[PDB]
Amino acid sequence: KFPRVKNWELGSITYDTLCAQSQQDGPCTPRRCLGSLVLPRKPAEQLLSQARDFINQYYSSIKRSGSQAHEERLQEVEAEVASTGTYHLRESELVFGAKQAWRNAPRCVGRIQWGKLQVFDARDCSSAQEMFTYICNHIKYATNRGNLRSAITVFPQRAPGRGDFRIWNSQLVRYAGYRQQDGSVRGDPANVEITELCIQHGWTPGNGRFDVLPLLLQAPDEAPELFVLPPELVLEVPLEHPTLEWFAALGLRWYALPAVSNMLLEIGGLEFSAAPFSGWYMSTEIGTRNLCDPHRYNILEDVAVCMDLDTRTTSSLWKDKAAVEINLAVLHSFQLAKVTIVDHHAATVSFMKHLDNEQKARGGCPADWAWIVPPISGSLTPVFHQEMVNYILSPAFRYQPDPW
Amino acid sequence: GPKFPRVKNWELGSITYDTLCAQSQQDGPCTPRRCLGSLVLPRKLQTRPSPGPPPAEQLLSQARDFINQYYSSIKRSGSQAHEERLQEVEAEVASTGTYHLRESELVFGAKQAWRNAPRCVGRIQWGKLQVFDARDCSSAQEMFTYICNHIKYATNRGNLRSAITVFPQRAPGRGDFRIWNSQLVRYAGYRQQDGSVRGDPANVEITELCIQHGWTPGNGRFDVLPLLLQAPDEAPELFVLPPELVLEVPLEHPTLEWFAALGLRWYALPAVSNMLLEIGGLEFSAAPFSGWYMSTEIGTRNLCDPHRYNILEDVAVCMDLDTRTTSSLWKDKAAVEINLAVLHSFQLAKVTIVDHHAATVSFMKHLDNEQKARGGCPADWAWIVPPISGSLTPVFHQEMVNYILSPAFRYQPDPW
Ligand code: HEM
Ligand code: HEM
Ligand SMILES: N#Cc1ccc(CCNCc2ccc3ccc(N)nc3c2)cc1Cl
Ligand SMILES: N#Cc1ccc(CCNCc2ccc3ccc(N)nc3c2)cc1Cl
Ligand SMILES: C[C@H](O)[C@H](O)[C@H]1CNc2nc(N)[nH]c(=O)c2N1
Ligand SMILES: C[C@H](O)[C@H](O)[C@H]1CNc2nc(N)[nH]c(=O)c2N1
Ligand SMILES: [Cl-]
Ligand SMILES: [Cl-]
Ligand SMILES: [Zn+2]
Repeated sequence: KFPRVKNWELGSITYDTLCAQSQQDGPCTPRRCLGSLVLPRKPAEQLLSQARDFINQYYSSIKRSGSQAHEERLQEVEAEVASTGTYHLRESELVFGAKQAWRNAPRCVGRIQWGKLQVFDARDCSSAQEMFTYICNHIKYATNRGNLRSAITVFPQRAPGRGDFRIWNSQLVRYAGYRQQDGSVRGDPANVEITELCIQHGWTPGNGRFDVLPLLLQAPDEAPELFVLPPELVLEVPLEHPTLEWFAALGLRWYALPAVSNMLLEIGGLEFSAAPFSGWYMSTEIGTRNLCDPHRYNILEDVAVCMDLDTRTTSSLWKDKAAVEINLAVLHSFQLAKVTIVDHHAATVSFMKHLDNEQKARGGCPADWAWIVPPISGSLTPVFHQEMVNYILSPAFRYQPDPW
Repeated sequence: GPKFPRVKNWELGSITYDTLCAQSQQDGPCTPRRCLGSLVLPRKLQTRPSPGPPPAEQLLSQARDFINQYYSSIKRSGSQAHEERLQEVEAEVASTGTYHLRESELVFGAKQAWRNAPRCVGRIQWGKLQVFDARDCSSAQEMFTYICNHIKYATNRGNLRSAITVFPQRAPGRGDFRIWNSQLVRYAGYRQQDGSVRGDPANVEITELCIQHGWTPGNGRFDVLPLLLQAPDEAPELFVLPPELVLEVPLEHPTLEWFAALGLRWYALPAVSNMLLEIGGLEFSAAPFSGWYMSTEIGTRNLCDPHRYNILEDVAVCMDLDTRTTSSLWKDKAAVEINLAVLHSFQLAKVTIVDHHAATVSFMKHLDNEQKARGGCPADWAWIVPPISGSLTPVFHQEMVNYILSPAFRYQPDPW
């Protein structure tokens, strides 16, 4: 039947009725739960049914279901699909869809913000060069000298029997990973593949630890093109610690803008293979994951040794102590630099509020507990103690294969 | 490729397939439309105490399955002894509605239930379990003796030893053996005149029950509760554990000298007493078991949960942190020092304990052992990942597949 949803800190119970509006399958079955899997395993009226549902959402949202503006808009959509196998969205529909896709994203702890999203229509875009211009404009608007603003730029939708618009980079700002000869990696190991791809497309690589990568941009059925981001567009914060002077030394830095560019935005059955979006960072993404993950910069032992800790044994919690100072250095540095950032306590607190707003507005909120709970200090945050139901609502941000 | 769940580790980049989930005979809470893996007690993780016997062929099929598991585990699968055992069980169930386990079947079952528990990070140890057969027990008084014996053996003056005591199974038209308490050692929770709680809020209800059944209550933060033990069709009787049987560890910190003055302590033995042990369709409603603690259970959940002892702010204030802003990370700092104290104090007291790093590292090893042995390992990620320092442990980066195998430790309704 319905999921009874309990908060174990408060004893409060909700019932999620919004999940009944889900008509796309997640990975689980009654025989086995696969909720911890990062990625999924892998006519014209499926399209039509998806489109009417989106249009119905849209008019429900703006005061006017059943109105004949609703009825003829519906009628435009089948005429177009019946004739061409596809259709097109109006700008206001795209703006609404983009916001619903973020609202529906189970893994985002930042959805309290979901109605505040600058949407750039970049669907009149016929070249990699024009993509670059749009992206440069996205970054200038979003970065806003450190007062970050959420934004999405939407490039032309996929079309049958034509290649996709793609941004090859997973983010607009990424540090190069240089595979070294002897096993190791200089820079960000998460970016070895895209660094190599950049070099094979004629980029002159640096040899630093934090070299900003160029963008590879691809118009349909053309080779990707390389574009170096102008340094003045890419805001970076040098990392220092509020009390440990030696930390600043470490030569650590991170960029301001989390701008994800490899997800597919799906609205009413239409698919936008290139729709980069950005918000601002939660400090644990940088301080815990990007800098402390063993397969990332992996700096835990470095900091721990500078902190003069007992590396020899795990029960001294040297890892735990080191990680706390690194997260504090990230909070400190961003706040010093006047670059928007939110700590995981503030962030999960606002997500609890979002859940409550959502329960009231929709009768639920799809949420992926393993992603909502931060990577340090889990049970110290209120979301740890909150049961959640995970499901797929459309419009949706989806994963899609790397274009190479 | 393979039509089994593909399982990836994102630290190492390595891939496995779970074929063990194919032997799952029981549905979990999830459907293709909605994942409920974050619910603690979804009703598909709960049972119901039916006073009448199981429909004999539902019982028979579970029984046959377990007997096959047993003969497979001693590599006599298909043998004449195997086929004779099945026939014997079919006979027993036919004339009495139930059947009985041989001793070594009971031992195999108890270890398998542990081995199959998706929420236990301690499972590297699953082959080392002392099984106390107490299916002869016939009074609440005798349950007490069996429990004291268990506690003495398991505690072992701080050098802790995993053990389980198994009291008689559910029987057709006869009341259950039940332990009312949730653990053998629990601190009291006294609801206050002003609405707060002195002691452990987790235990308000069992405390009130002990009082109702005649216990004279104390009023400390760490009063050990009496046991409420229930023999078939008898009211629960009250038993007080002799204080010297209950090993406790006072908490101090290795460098923050004031920490000892908080007067915090915890008991050495985690002994869970309210779970149902299910083996081949047989139901052991009283089967308490114990291992030893992972330090985050004490340092993080029991002492720092807002609805538990909730000492975070207290410790943070002693540490002189900025508690009126989140971005100071005062909660994080306090939490580390409280875990350090738990680890340090147990270590000083020579009482077995394992930190969350060491625990999760051993669980990765357990996963690889089980990959080879059985083609998978049912694992509940949300419970396996520790409540602090999540991505700092190897298990965070390990995808897991969750499902119900039997023999199993299951939840059951409170006896009242
Ligand atoms: C405004 C501040 C925001 C914050 C603090 C925030 C926070 C987060 C965090 C911490 C994650 C987990 C990501 C990871 O661990 O890899 C996440 C995921 C996600 N976020 Fe947000 N976010 C923000 C804005 C946005 C915006 C503007 C969008 C889209 C318009 C968005 C869409 C998503 C999606 C689709 C995911 C899933 C990530 C994935 O599957 O890779 N977020 N968010
Ligand atoms: C040997 C040392 C052991 C360690 C370090 C250990 C560790 C843990 C931890 C940390 C949990 C999570 C509990 C929670 O967060 O509430 C757990 C759960 C569990 N353990 Fe183990 N454990 C050990 C031994 C055992 C033994 C001996 C048994 C039974 C024979 C067992 C059966 C279970 C079961 C069934 C759960 C699920 C908890 C639940 O569903 O409520 N464990 N263990
Ligand atoms: N394959 C794969 C894969 C798939 C997903 C991921 C997670 C990447 N998510 C990054 C992300 C996405 C959206 C965000 C929105 C806001 C924000 N502050 N950070 C985000 C960070 C990582 C990998 Cl390696
Ligand atoms: N309702 C409910 C509910 C359901 C489950 C739980 C979890 C209790 N888990 C306790 C436990 C069980 C076995 C253990 C084995 C070893 C160990 N160190 N700790 C354990 C701790 C708590 C509640 Cl309140
Ligand atoms: C295996 C596991 O599901 C995987 O590492 C997930 C867990 N939770 C996460 N949570 C966030 N926010 N980001 C992540 O990348 C992950 N990774
Ligand atoms: C709501 C959520 O399921 C609940 O807080 C869970 C999360 N993970 C857990 N993990 C462990 N080991 N123990 C727990 O009690 C819980 N509680
Ligand atoms: Cl926020
Ligand atoms: Cl262990
Ligand atoms: Zn699931």
